[PDB]
Amino acid sequence: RPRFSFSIAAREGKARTGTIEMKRGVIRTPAFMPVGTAATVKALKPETVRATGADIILGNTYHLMLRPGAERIAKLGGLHSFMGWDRPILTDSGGFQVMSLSSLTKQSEEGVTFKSHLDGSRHMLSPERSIEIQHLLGSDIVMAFDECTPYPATPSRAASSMERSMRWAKRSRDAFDSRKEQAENAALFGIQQGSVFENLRQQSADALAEIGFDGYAVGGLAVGEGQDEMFRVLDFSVPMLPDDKPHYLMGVGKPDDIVGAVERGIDMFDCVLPTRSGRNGQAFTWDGPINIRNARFSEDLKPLDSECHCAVCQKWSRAYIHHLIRAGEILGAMLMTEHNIAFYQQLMQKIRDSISEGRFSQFAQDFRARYF
Amino acid sequence: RPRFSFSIAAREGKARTGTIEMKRGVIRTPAFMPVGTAATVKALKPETVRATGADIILGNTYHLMLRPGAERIAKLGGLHSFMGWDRPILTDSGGFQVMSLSSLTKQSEEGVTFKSHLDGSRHMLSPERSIEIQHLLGSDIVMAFDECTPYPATPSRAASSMERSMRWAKRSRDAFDSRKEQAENAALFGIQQGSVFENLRQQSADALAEIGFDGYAVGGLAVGEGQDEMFRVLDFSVPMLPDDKPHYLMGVGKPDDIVGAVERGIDMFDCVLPTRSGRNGQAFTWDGPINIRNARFSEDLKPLDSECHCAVCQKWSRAYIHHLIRAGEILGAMLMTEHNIAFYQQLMQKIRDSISEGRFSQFAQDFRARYF
Ligand SMILES: NCc1c[nH]c2nc(N)[nH]c(=O)c12
Ligand SMILES: NCc1c[nH]c2nc(N)[nH]c(=O)c12
Ligand SMILES: [Zn+2]
Ligand SMILES: [Zn+2]
Repeated sequence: RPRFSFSIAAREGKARTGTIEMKRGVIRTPAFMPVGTAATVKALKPETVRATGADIILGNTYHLMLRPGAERIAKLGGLHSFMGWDRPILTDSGGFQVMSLSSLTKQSEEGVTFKSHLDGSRHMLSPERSIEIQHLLGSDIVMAFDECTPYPATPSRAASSMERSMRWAKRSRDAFDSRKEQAENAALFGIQQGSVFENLRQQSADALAEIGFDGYAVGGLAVGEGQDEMFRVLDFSVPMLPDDKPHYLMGVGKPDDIVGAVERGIDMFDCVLPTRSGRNGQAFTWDGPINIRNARFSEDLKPLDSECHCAVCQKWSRAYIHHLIRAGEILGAMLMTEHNIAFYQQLMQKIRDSISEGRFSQFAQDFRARYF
Repeated sequence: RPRFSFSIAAREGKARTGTIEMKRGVIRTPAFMPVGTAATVKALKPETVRATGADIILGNTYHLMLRPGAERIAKLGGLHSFMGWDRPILTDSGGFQVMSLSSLTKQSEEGVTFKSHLDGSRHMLSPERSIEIQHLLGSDIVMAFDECTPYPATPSRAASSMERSMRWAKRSRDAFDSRKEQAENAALFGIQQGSVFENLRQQSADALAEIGFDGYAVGGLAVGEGQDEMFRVLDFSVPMLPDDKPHYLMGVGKPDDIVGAVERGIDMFDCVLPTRSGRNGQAFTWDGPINIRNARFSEDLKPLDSECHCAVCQKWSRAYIHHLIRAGEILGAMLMTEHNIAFYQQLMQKIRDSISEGRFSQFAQDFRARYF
């Protein structure tokens, strides 16, 4: 396979379906990427993640650089070897997590300095260090280092942040290109910023296209603006990005959000919703999510979802999983997580098929009618 | 297969190897039974438990009667269906846990009354209720309800407890036999008591044989007397039990303890050591246990154990598992537990093979030399 090749096989309105070919494997789009926070997709062996249908997973740079550490992972052979996942891995730049998980952060045009939330160590993340860490991890899809804009944001602040992000996009591109091994085996995605302002989104899109990237992400959304507003911004923002490259909506994972985003041209997604929901006890079903801890499921012999083809729904009852979660058993988390990730992958598969068959619109309608 | 059939294929000194045939499957002896506390073997799917080589698992009656509840499990189809394990399951009588986990216990000749450690509910366990609960769970090997003797124990108290236990053994036998379905499909094991006193162990053994059981367990050991003393008691106690029936040493699981117990005629074992050790971070190896959290393993690329054939040692490094455990990741527990249970099963397999080949003595010697 090539270093990177995105091909669109079918379209319906703004929706697209196709594949991204990379050295470590093929990625079917629209794609949902399970999140592997600390070199592990919570409660699942990599083979199980693959069994659900995942083609690629996401790795958090912020978390990994803190522990076990980027250099350490490199010395151990890279992230793939370390965690046992041999297919593509997309790594975020770490910027977002730094501004929401660490403390005593010091921002400047050079980058950001912060103290770990684990202990009291300091770090100086920048476009160059972020790209370097992603190289050390052996990431397949590298994200440019940006400065995220909090919501709500004033035009002035959003412009300043977006402008700095574009300068950082150029620095990220050059850093990536200067490292022969990385430039020849990995791909680089740029991130569009600009908050909810159309003119800023346009300037960002133009700056990113001018530099040139393998893929373009829509950053700065799903940060508190609500679906209505998010959809409104996607309406004019996605068309601004190069049509022949993947469109990645970062941090978006609610089923309905995904369907709406695909309807607006998005090709890639990632979110902890699936996995985290395996904590409180939320299980996704085509009839909407259910909280398995609820007493009504204590003697329910049916599977989590009546149609789901995952191993969990083939072998265990809601009653059993209900018991497991209420008892705080690890198997409870393992089963809930496997089911939720499988559910998301089945959602993506139904989306890909409907688009390829020119019936995505009807699928979106039918999906919403039953899910709500 | 028959309801119950124990056959000894080979012997070496007091050691024996063979099989127990039951409706749900064949059990190779000496056997180690993973413990499924709350209807789950901590952090493992039943298929994974089977993959390690386990032929049978143990279920805790005390825990199950508290939650989800015996009657509820019965209504849901039995424990096997509930948790997804279709092979034999041995259930303890619950007596031991009641005297070590619950509170405000009230003991009498009728049974014991206690309050759950989960909430403040009350329960009245007795020989009849214990047998009934084990029936409701659908247990294959039912344990008689006894009164365990704390260590150390005076001759007088040990005799009184042993005497009450034998009266309870008779009540357990009659309860079991009165329930046609259970008597025709399950097996009943009696439990020898008597603390560390030879004369009491003899009286207990005689009383149990007089009543007649499918198997005989040596209870009251591994409660603080130390291996030396435990071995001394086993020396004279095991020979007192019927030679043609299985000998079960309850609550014994340290590798060396198992080897020594088999050398003294024990055929079955169970202990949480394997699973619990997957918490603190203790991994078993032929060179002795190691604490994976130790800094020396941070960049160790070797598997947990150099010879182990388990899936964990085939795919992940000590370095990775070290990271997982120190990060509190669920996958850490899953991998450590799978490895430890696999290790125990490999230990049992090496024991069975060496006995069948008349070289168990040499194996015990070689095992100890390297393990210590
Ligand atoms: N939903 C926004 C978001 C999630 N993760 C992100 N990571 C980066 N670098 N930038 C972003 O805007 C985001
Ligand atoms: N190691 C002693 C022991 C563990 N579990 C037990 N359960 C019962 N009923 N009796 C016992 O003596 C024991
Ligand atoms: Zn499912
Ligand atoms: Zn192993």
